Amino acid sequence: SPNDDDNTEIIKSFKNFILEFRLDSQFIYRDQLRNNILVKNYSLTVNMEHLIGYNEDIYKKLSDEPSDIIPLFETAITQVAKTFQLILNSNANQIPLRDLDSEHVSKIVRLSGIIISTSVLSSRATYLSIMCRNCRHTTSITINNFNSITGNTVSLPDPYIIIHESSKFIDQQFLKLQEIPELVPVGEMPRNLTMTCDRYLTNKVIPGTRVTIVGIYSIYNSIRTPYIKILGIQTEEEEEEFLQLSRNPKLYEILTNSIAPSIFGNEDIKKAIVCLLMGGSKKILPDGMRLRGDINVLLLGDPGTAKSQLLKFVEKVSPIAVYTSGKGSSAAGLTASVQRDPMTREFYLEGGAMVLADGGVVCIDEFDKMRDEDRVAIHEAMEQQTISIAKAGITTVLNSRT
Amino acid sequence: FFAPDAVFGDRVRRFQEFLDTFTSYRDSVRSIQVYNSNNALPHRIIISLDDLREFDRSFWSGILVEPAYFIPPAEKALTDLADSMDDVPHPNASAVSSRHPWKLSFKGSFGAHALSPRTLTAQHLNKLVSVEGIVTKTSLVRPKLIRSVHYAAKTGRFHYRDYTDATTTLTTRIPTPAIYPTEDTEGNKLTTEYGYSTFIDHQRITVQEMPEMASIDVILDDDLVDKTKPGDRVNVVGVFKSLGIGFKTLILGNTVYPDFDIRNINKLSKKKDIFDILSQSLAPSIYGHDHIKKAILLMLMGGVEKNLENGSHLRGDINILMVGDPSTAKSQLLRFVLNTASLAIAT
Amino acid sequence: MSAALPSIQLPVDYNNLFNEITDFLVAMLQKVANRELNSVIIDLDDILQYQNEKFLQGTQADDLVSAIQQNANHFTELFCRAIDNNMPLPTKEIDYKDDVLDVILNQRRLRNERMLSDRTNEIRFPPNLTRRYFLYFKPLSQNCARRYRKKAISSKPLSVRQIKGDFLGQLITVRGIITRVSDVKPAVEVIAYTCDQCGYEVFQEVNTPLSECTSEECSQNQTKGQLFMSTRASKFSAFQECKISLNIHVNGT
Repeated sequence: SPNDDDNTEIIKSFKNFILEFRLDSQFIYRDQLRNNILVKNYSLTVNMEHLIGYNEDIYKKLSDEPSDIIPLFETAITQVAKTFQLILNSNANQIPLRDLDSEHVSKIVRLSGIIISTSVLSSRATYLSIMCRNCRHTTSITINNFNSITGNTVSLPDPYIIIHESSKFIDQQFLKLQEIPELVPVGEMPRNLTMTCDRYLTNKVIPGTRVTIVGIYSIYNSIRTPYIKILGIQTEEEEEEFLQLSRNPKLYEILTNSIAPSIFGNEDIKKAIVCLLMGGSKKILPDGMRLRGDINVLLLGDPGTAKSQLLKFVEKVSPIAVYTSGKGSSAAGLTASVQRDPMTREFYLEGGAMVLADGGVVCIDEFDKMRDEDRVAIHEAMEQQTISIAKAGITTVLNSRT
Repeated sequence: FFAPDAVFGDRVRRFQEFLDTFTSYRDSVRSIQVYNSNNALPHRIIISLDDLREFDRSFWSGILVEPAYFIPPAEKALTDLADSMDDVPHPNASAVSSRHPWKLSFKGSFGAHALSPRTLTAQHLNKLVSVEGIVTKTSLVRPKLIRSVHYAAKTGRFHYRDYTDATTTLTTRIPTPAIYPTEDTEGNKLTTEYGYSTFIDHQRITVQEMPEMASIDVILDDDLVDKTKPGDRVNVVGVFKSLGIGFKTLILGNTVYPDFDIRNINKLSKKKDIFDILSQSLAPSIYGHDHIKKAILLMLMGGVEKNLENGSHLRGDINILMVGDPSTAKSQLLRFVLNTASLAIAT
Repeated sequence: MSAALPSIQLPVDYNNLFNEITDFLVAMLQKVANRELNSVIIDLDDILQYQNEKFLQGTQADDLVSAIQQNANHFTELFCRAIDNNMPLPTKEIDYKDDVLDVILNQRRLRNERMLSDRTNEIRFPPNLTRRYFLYFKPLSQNCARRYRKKAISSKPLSVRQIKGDFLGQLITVRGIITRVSDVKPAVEVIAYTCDQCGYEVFQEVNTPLSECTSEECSQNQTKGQLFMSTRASKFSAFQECKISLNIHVNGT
């Protein structure tokens, strides 16, 4: 068996890599492993850029077939401290969600988006023990299915009963990542993707925060639905240009006329857009109170003064902005919705207009022709900046600082 | 029967010595059997965790790591001690009262075990943890069959059948089907007797995390049913038994837990200005409105619930209605009453 | 099958308790054979008065009041067996026109007796099918319950929430409002399968239909005949569902 001799050189290469990598006469990988013992956190954040400068053959084998190199990395970390979780951090180019073809299957890919919702905690079987019904033969089966979500063909040699007492289980949580709306073209709907967490990766993100997730793109049978297993959740010339522009006392007049150049006049209306896009200061009180730092500007007047043209200009200028209407957005559009999955029979949450655009400007059109049931959810998000929904036994509070 | 091992037999003798060294636990057994026999109280003893820790440090760690092999030895030692304490033999009453097992419970400091339903990781699987929360939904009370008693009309013999389920004992037993044996081994028709059979109530409740700190299912059996209401803060202590990513996160809870200050009150009441001092101390940030703050004081104290002899009761609460301009010591004033009173619901 | 099979020596001996039922029953029994009353309501007040007469004579009798209150389901089969064993002869003349259901049962009994007599000379029925009466148990009144100081729970009108786990199979009293009254649906008890080859009636009690005949004529000839369910040969009883929530099943008259 040639695979048995090749696996020994891979484990031995990862053991010597931690005891030899140094930066500025300081051992970062060695001090991070020793400090995690007193804290009791079986985790190790290993940067992907550190493996390139050490050995090119190691980084090449990891990006090719990560389903076999990652399980071997966990065995090398435990041998040094004597299961530890491997956290990979990449700082290369960010691959968008729309550029995921069939060439990235079983490969380490880097994504960047906002978490839609978060499911509950699920137990994953790792070390199962079966017992016969006649001779009562107890045998332990080590489940090494790293690229698997559910119990895809459980190995059962079936008069065997799985023992739930002497079996080890790990945590697992499902996530939904959406692409950045800044890269989504016009006239298209942004898609989503289901991710999976493990061990300390569960209950770490917040449904409504843009984070960077580096995982492995793979597929599984449910035509197959793709999935990505989460592994680790994370110029000087441009800075001088922004500092010199702020020193100009005429900056308040330049940015005023630059926003929406089609509308002529109305200097008092265009001046409020600059203060709205900047916003105040989100101050947090030590007692446990939060002050509103967002500015809400209401427009009113006779139609024909380019009302819809001004709202479309703010969406194209602000980085995070979602355009919505009045009657076109109901309770499931403006706020979060509670949908049921017809395959797993589970109630999953879904982001709305004021949920996916956290930290930006939400442009609403035709605010006078709105309904009464949709006016209660808006008033709650304009004062406390939170959305409290208690339906179907799900009591979750989402931040809406729009 | 099952052959006891060397570790199972040693835990029975060690558990009996713990109840003999502490006279507070032995006296509680006689205080229940005597009161129950003179009247005709559950068969559970609240054993403090501080007493078992000082007795033996090896047994204190086993009850929080692997309680599946420490509760059957603990329940058997209590049942054997209660049978020898009853010095009154009953001739016509030694088959009904001598058939129910004696359970146990724990109470005290748990250390790192008192977690939260959200932070309930998989590292504490099959461990005795104390999870707290608010009950949201409660199921109906349904009886569960544990031991059936049969009788044959051709031979005149009584046959028993113990049904082992996943929610009965902590150990992994054989899941026997719920099929009543109609025929015997000799071809005789058996008759199921429901009068001599043993039954136990079953109820599954849902525990959710409190919103002030930020869902799991807890199975309550025996006398633990009809005790948790949807909307109460309880602290159910049990073992995280993962039955069934198809694995139900169930918890087999064993118990549910729902002069200096007096002298300072009478001293301040002697002054004749206690009505204006306590009124201005309710909302110090709200300037003025001395007449409105005096009404909230009498409202929180309440009146006197007058009850007549015929049954016509009278109210005693004081209803206050504020009508004025928006944001005029009204929106912020209502938030102070929710944090001052011991029971208030913001609607 | 030799690890958890205990022999609980229960003090309720069913062999000696059956003799006390026959002595207590020996007016209402004559009306059953005359096809005039199909409801034998056994009142518990008569059993309490019968125990007082036997206690003064010096006979150690078992507690019949506490035995029924603990398990009344087994008393339905023991009380009906003593009635059939001590059923007197009908005084009124049985005609061939009244009750056509009994004419078929009388003709089938005489036909089965002639077949057994002819089969014996050549070589040389379930009890629930003949029970046409519905036995009932009337609870004790408030006057007789005051003198009896031995578990007076069956005479007190309990509620639905007071029913715990120890009241299973006990004769209790539920007081409430009957809601959602269903219709009268006939419920079968003994299903008789009439074969086509041999022509035997295979009775099966209901507490899966039989397709293969279990007679000796179909097994010796290696010809398994198809068993046909006869609706006229099967005894059907009344069944009604009621909700007081708690489901209440009414059976009989």
